[PDB]
Amino acid sequence: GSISTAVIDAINSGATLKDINAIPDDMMDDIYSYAYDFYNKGRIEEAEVFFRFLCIYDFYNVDYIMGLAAIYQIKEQFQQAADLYAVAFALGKNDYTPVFHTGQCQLRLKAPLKAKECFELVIQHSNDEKLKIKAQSYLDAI
Amino acid sequence: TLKDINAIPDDMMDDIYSYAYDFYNKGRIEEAEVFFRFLCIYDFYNVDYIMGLAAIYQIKEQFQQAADLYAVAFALGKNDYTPVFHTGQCQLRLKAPLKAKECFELVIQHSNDEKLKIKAQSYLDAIQ
Ligand SMILES: C[C@H]1CC[C@H](NC(=O)Cn2ccnc2)CC1
Ligand SMILES: [Cl-]
Ligand SMILES: [Mg+2]
Repeated sequence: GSISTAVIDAINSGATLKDINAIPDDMMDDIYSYAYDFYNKGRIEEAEVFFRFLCIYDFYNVDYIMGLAAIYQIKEQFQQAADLYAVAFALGKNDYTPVFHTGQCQLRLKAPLKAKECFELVIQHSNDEKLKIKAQSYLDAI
Repeated sequence: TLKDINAIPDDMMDDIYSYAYDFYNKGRIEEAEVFFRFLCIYDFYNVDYIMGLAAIYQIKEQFQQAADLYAVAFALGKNDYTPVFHTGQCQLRLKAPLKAKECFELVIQHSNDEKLKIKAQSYLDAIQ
């Protein structure tokens, strides 16, 4: 998957497509919009291909990662989703939305203490009051 | 992966990991790099193998390459802010002090590792 690609790229230390600016920013924006067009019309398999394409090109992009993580979560590929959410959080450290979704994934993966830690972090650190309510509703259940 | 099919026994993998750090500790960086690349080929998902390779890139002053791997290492760990701390160090060297500050702040806010938190704070004190 997208993480494997990122690690293989890092091990080999060869020139990537991003290194040579093979795809312009505006074209990447277009592909991203097309990815969401597919997603919004329920063409999830095509959206997944498009988000995988984007993440091969530019793995270290929070919005690309978030798109793909959303797909894996819908498909109940919870571990894969949780992993990408954690990448997304790391690169965009100020948004607790990926931490909240990691919590949901962890609960489904039968790791309630890990999920609790996620929801607690949202409550402690997020300024998103609506997200905090959602996190608390999960904490109440666990 | 090669780990998925248990291509090399667990005890041998432990030995190779120890040998990788033996090279690293003795400043045999080129050999440590080969060994950590080997380990990361065998198991791309292993947080400690990724952390070892990232440490090599950081020592070799390939700071962005190190930062990238640290981000992967954090993501797969979900339990360890050590890679976020080292990302902070990389960012300072990459002349991105606000990004570094965000890294060290995250360590202070989230980590339960008291020794790591002291190290992160000492960097925050220095950032202008
Ligand atoms: C994206 C998520 C970010 C938050 C992560 N949880 C924790 O930081 C909990 N923890 C464990 C040890 N010290 C703190 C889980 C992933
Ligand atoms: Cl900066
Ligand atoms: Mg608050």
